[PDB]
Amino acid sequence: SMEQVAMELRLTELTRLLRSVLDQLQDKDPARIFAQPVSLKEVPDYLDHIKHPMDFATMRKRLEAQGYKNLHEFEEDFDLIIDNCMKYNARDTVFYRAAVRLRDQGGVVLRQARREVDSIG
Repeated sequence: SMEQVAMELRLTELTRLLRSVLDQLQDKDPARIFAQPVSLKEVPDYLDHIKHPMDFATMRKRLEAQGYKNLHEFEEDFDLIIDNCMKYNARDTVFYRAAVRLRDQGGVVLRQARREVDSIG
């Protein structure tokens, strides 16, 4: 149908905007602490601690499958990255500190993306 096409073009355009958002958020992690999943070879007990792991590579796979239907879903996954880290790692660690800086800096980027999504429909 013409409606299913128009909806697909809306999803494609959301995917384009989310791809730019993801690139901007990932620049706020220059150390690449959040780039890939926590290794279960190197942290074999991780899943006993963290029930829903997340990382930027896993978000990028979901994105390119047009697996995010709205910004809320995408923010959910970003928030898991931060929140998982802040639970697993102690406050006095490079990991925790990197998450706090990512959260703080990403907030700005996400604030305007929410406006661009509401604005462009």
